[PDB]
Amino acid sequence: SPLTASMLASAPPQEQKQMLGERLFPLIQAMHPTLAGKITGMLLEIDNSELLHMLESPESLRSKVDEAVAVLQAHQAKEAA
Amino acid sequence: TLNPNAKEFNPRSFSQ
Repeated sequence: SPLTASMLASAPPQEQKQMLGERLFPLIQAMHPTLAGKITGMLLEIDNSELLHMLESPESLRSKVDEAVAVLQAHQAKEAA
Repeated sequence: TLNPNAKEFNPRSFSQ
């Protein structure tokens, strides 16, 4: 049972984010098991239509996750110092 | 753009 745009339309905005995160999380965790919760949280700031696109396009998701990891790691370097 | 201070996401399960 895949997530569809009509499924999401049945839900309040905050629930839609959670629904999107549920589908994204296993994919993100596969790529980066340690950072997965934080990375998913970061991506959930993106508009829901764009998140749907990311769910449909592995290349798009991977580029965004790469961006998120690089940002998180750069931030961590600043805080670690 | 992406904010590294974003709320962490909590899944229904990790076996996801």
